[PDB]
Amino acid sequence: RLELPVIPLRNTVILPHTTTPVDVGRAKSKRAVEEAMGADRLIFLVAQRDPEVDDPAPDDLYTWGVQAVVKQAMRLPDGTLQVMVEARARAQVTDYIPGPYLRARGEVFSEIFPIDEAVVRVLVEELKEAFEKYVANHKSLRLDRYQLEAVKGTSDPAMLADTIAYHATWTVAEKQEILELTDLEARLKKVLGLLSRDLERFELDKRVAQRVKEQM
Amino acid sequence: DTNQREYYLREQMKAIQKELGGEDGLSDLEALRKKIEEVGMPEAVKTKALKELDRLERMQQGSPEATVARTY
Amino acid sequence: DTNQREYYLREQMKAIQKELGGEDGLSDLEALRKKIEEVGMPEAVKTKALKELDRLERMQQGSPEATVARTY
Amino acid sequence: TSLGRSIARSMNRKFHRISLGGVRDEAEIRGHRRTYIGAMPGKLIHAMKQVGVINPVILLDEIDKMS
Repeated sequence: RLELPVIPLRNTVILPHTTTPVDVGRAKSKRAVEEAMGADRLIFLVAQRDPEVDDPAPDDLYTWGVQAVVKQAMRLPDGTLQVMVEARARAQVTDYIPGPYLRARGEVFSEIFPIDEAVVRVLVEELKEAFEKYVANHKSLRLDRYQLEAVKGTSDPAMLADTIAYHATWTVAEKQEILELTDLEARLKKVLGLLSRDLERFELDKRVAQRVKEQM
Repeated sequence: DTNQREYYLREQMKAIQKELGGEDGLSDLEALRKKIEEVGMPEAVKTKALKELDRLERMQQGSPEATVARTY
Repeated sequence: DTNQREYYLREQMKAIQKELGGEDGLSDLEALRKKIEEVGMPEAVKTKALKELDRLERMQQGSPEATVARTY
Repeated sequence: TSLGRSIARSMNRKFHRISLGGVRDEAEIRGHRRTYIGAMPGKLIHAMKQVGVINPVILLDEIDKMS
């Protein structure tokens, strides 16, 4: 039944439905590497909680995290692992089994389906323009721009919200909220809010920076 | 948007101190005192207080008037 | 041009000596305070002075508050 | 004052004087705001500064003419 472990994150934020390399740089987490391949090559990543400690304890960890798949494994003799992943869906844990290693008994997945995408079509472009005009105008975030020809034709809120969260950067608390927010509509809402805040934040900086220009 | 801007307006003094002062906890005193908004603060008085909070730290260094307004 | 050129040259000459004076000033003073802080004297007063000292330390010109902080 | 300096030496403490004649504002007993350039510490502050010990014999001289 696809049993999963409880592997937390250290300093990196991993978004669901997004290909991102995973760095396992913990020496004491190597014991989870061999059992990750022993669970039908399924690895479960827990988002970065309260500052990371090297004490393995179920009470110090949480049941909310992202699920990752293993394609290939390439190793170095330095205690750090590079694995490329492609998240399928968020997986929750109901009953935690102490280890070591900490084993988790999975349950039915929290999946969603698109119904009546007519409103979703307008929401997609409304959310798109907010950061499309931001990155074009504001450049301190330094995100890529030559993927518009391929992302415009895709209509999938679950993937696109996590992709936009992966691209832009903001508070890690709401980042990991998006990682483990059941309400995908709330993910889109907060993403749109943050884009609007960043837009007005850059306009304030430009006018106040240009205000200082006029002052000098 | 107002509250988010509140936080970033304080982060403005944090930015102007990134190079000015080694630490910024002292100017973070009123930045944490921003809880005034949550404390009662009926809507109009809350807005007036936020206006008086965001824009009265004119000069982080020296500046008796700025410190005067800070103590105010 | 003369005011600008004088400003650049005169500022550097003074900022140089004032930089030395600042180190020989509060920077030497606080060291003496640290010498007597062996009793674990609260450094909260120092941190407040440091806020003033980080700002004036960066300002290697003018900064009269530095003198009052020095007496403080 | 002679009794004060005898008492301080009796318990090996510190004998000091504070002038309370022309004291009419808190800014003299207390200090002045540090944000300006003209500031001075209190008379009690000077008395505590002169001694190098936690507990001196602090005497408030002639409270009668306090204004």
